[PDB]
Amino acid sequence: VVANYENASMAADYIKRVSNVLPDIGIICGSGLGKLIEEIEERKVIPYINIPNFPKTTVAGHVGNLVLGSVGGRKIVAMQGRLHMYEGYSNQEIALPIRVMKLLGVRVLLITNLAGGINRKLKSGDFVLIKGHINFPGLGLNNVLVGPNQDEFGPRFPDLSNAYDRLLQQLALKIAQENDFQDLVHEGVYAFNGGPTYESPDESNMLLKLGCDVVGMSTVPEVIIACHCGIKVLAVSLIANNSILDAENDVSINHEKVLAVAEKRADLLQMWFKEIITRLPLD
Amino acid sequence: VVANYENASMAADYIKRVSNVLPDIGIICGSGLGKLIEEIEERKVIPYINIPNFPKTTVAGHVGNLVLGSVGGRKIVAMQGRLHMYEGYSNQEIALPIRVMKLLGVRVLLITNLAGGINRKLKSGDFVLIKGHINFPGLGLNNVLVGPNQDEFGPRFPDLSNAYDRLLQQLALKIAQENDFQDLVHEGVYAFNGGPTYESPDESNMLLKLGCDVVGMSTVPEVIIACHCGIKVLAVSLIANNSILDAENDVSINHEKVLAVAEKRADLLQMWFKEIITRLPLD
Amino acid sequence: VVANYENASMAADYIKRVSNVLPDIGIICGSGLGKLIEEIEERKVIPYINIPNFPKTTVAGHVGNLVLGSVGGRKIVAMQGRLHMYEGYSNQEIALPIRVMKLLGVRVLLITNLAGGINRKLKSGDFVLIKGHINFPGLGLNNVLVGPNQDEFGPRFPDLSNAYDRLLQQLALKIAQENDFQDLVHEGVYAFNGGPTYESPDESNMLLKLGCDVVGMSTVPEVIIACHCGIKVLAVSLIANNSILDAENDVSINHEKVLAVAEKRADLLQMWFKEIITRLPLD
Ligand SMILES: Nc1ccn([C@@H]2O[C@H](CO)[C@@H](O)[C@H]2O)c(=O)n1
Ligand SMILES: Nc1ccn([C@@H]2O[C@H](CO)[C@@H](O)[C@H]2O)c(=O)n1
Ligand SMILES: Nc1ccn([C@@H]2O[C@H](CO)[C@@H](O)[C@H]2O)c(=O)n1
Repeated sequence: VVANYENASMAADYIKRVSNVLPDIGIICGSGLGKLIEEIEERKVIPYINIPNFPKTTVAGHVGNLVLGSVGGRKIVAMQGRLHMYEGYSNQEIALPIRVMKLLGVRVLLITNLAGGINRKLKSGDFVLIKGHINFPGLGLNNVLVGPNQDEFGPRFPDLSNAYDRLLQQLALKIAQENDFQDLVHEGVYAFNGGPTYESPDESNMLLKLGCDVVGMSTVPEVIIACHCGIKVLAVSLIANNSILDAENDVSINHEKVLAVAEKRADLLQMWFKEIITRLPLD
Repeated sequence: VVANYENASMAADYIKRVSNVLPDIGIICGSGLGKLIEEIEERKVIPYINIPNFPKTTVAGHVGNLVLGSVGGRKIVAMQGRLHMYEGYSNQEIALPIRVMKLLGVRVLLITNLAGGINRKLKSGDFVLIKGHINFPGLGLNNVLVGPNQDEFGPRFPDLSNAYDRLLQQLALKIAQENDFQDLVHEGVYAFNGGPTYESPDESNMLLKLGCDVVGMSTVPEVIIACHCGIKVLAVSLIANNSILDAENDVSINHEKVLAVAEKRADLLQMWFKEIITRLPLD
Repeated sequence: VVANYENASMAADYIKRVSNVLPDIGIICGSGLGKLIEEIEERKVIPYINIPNFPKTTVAGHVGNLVLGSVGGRKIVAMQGRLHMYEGYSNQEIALPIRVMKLLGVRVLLITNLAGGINRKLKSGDFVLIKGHINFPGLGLNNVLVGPNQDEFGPRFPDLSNAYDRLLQQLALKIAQENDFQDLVHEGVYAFNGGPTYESPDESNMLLKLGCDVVGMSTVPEVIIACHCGIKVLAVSLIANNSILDAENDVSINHEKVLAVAEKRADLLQMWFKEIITRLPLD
């Protein structure tokens, strides 16, 4: 199913008729970082499988819902259960939910992920406000926009110079200073590793020489689709580990360790993004 | 449709029977740089859609013709309307037109493109004679030759050490010196960004550290197919902007600016390539 | 055909019923390096085309057998005729033979390949014990594990920190010292170039700046599938040429030169791996 104007309108048509919510903000949350979706007030849970033209996720299994309601006085829509391209989802399957957000009226998309640290300043449990990226799939002919362009959403050749909104980064840092956890907050450049294998020790060393601060398996596809159709983005990485240190010490990585870091910071991040949503200037 | 010996012979069979032209030179021209195709003498325009086994381009739309005739006393064939891989065309769809050029008797292929400047010496409106490339899709398993090899056209493992003919670069520079615009002409290494998003500021910074002078979304696939079947290549980039400077100054890129640079240099480039065609030693 | 638990069990079911061999070691040999497969004692040759669910190789042609028998008192299984991803084989087609090895009881996989030298210390005819890799397809969303995970074989997110067994590298070096050819043996990092074009001169120069010692078109996919399902790996590159030197001197590469180097070292490598198999501690 192509992520075109007609198909995306058919999904939005069904969603408007079931929720009666016109969302202003969209959110996509990382592994173990979805507690905020459970506190959405006056919420309506819509399974992906019930929405026309939404991608099939029964092979991968696990949760897949669209949740609408209120947070901090603002109306929001949330993807519960993330679509990652290492699962095999196509360019069209990634793009359609974001373009449906657009047709519903979303103007700001907030994103969290788990990622590995490259910069020597990054420790486990730190946060990184993303100010740019290095898109290795995009350079290698696997950009999420490869294919015919859907002119109703954006141009054929998008410029990504301002994909990460400066004002949103400044607002997120300001709130961290008000609650005195700014010592955990950095900024940096995110490298998109297709996955699903973690970055190898020598791949980590190469990324250090290329000026990457952080590496992960998600986020960049959603950022490009949002920037294509004029949605502003804030993206925050939670550092699971420092891969450069782990290479020097021959320390392994695994998803259980990653989830444990997510649990250590889940409540702080939920408090953080709730204040961001409340203070957001909508554009 | 596979770009094999039989299918390519069937397209050449139809073209010979309609044009009565045996071309020696092939040309592929960049965006806004196609004026020379309009001055082809005793010309025959053959729409792609009429040629057996030629790829379907109705989804992307816009022009798609094969034009044959004379330039500077030489017989040439031109692709009017370029096939870019960010549109979604497959390896077989890119390869077939070049191999048809081979079966018609083409021995030299001339190429122009628009590209972003990385080297600090490059300014908007400059030209770069390409002497090598960095093929990020090729490294990432998206090489244009991925698939079964068509032995009638070339070997399984091609060497690209001499894909860009030294003598052609020297001839192109010589003509620029005769008309006193050699101050616009550089040489450098071309990085293949799959597209269709422009190179991000941090991607541009990485390319600077890797010794890339220029980055663009085309050309490398055609160069490899030509080198595979023994066709000599000259490739010239027109610099739309300096992406390293634009990152320092937070200046955006867009296709309208790119086309405006193409218009500023279109007539000079047409004059330049017409003299190249006229003086070419055919091999 | 998906490389899942059921399909792989059906291939192993057929193989057990035809060979009556329970192999402990698997081997995959590079171009021109397959002489050891001819000395397998009490051997049973099983064509790929006769094994249920094995990938179709009639388009590429050439040999495709599974060979079982004894070497050095140990029971082994060998792939005769390698599956390379530049031929167009899918992720599932690469993975199934290795997972069938797993279900037959393989605990150690030994691999040889031909590759180009980047490190200035490497000369034609040298050997490189691989201690890590840089997986350019994997970074670019063409990782061999892209797709749904097959939970019966391994986890969704594998760690590759110890994909190349330290003890096996130490054993291979020890045997080279016992026979006084340790002056030919190095260790280094392997870069995976998707192929099938050889690394370009400027691509070679980039790899030097990134800390790659060796570049080739194979091996990394098999290493990842083996590490996924808990099989230990030793991988050795035979250096066909030094691509950095060849760029400085404008010297070409071709498959005939590569095969000639393979013939120069074939008997030494066969003797080397036969002793490795004999001395292997099985785990
Ligand atoms: N180094 C890492 C570590 C974690 N992750 C993210 O967390 C999950 C896998 O641990 C996956 O959801 C993955 O996106 C990552 O991408 N890269
Ligand atoms: N930085 C740039 C700038 C331009 N281009 C080429 O020009 C058109 C898009 O502007 C496209 O046709 C594209 O090939 C490019 O590839 N890279
Ligand atoms: N520079 C090189 C040289 C050789 N090879 C390997 O050898 C065969 C092609 O020569 C192919 O089988 C290929 O794997 C390579 O991968 N890279």
